[PDB]
Amino acid sequence: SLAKRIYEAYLKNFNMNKVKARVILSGKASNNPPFVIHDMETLCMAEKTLVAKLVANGIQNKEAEVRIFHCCQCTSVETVTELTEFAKAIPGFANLDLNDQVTLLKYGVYEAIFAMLSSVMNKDGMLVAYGNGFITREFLKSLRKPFCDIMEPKFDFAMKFNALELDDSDISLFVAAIICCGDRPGLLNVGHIEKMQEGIVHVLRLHLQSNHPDDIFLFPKLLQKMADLRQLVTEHAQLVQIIKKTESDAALHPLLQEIYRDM
Amino acid sequence: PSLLKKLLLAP
Ligand SMILES: Cc1cc(C(=O)O)c2c(C(C)C)nn(-c3ccc(Cl)cc3)c2n1
Repeated sequence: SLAKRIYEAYLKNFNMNKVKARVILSGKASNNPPFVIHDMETLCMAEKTLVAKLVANGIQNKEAEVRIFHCCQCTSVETVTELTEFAKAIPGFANLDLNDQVTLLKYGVYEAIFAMLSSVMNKDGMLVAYGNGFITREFLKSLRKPFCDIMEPKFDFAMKFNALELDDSDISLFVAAIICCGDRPGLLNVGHIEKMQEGIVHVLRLHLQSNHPDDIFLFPKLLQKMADLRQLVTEHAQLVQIIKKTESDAALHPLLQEIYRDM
Repeated sequence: PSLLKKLLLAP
């Protein structure tokens, strides 16, 4: 029953999942549908209702790219928080030494974040602000460097990942496998984590066989996606460092600075 | 006491 427990922990811990996202993306969000953000005007219109207007410590008159940065990084901070609670529900994770728990989360969270982000993306754009905004892919590309270069590789990954047509039961196991990865630099109990990995990967393999009998090669496809994600994160981290060094008004949250530091 | 450790040390 490991597959069911992990799926249950996923539904319990993440505010957004693919069922909830496709409901909004299909135009069925009756009360509070998403604000469509496709230019500077509709960005400002959306921010009027979706972001609090502080008096001094405010993002109101910062550059548009920086306002989007702050919204995106705050969502990531919450997803990291949710991923930590999710990891604790993975059987065996809580008995690891604390430093190994940190290392797994340190290197895993952004691979999981960009995997799960695919669920709120389609070819035209992505949900933001807890399902209450939809920002177009073209608008993001129209911004100035280096901010216009951040999301495009994530949209590219998401298009091919979404083409596999996974559901939340699949994704929950995939994210657990990302987290319980015996390959991370500086891990201590390598052998035990490799066995946790093997156990979760095994449950994933069996689950894909039951859930996707039409694609008997789905599992190696997903192994390749894990390697794609690790490369996607290493390249993303380089963009993050550029912004941390050269963008004065883009103050990185201390939790994200800790995650990216020495990664 | 790092921030990730704080998250992990939660109840
Ligand atoms: C989905 C996402 C995640 C991150 C993340 O690493 O947690 C991020 C960042 C880091 C630099 C904090 N920046 N952005 C981002 C900023 C401006 C624009 Cl226009 C598009 C994307 C980001 N988006």
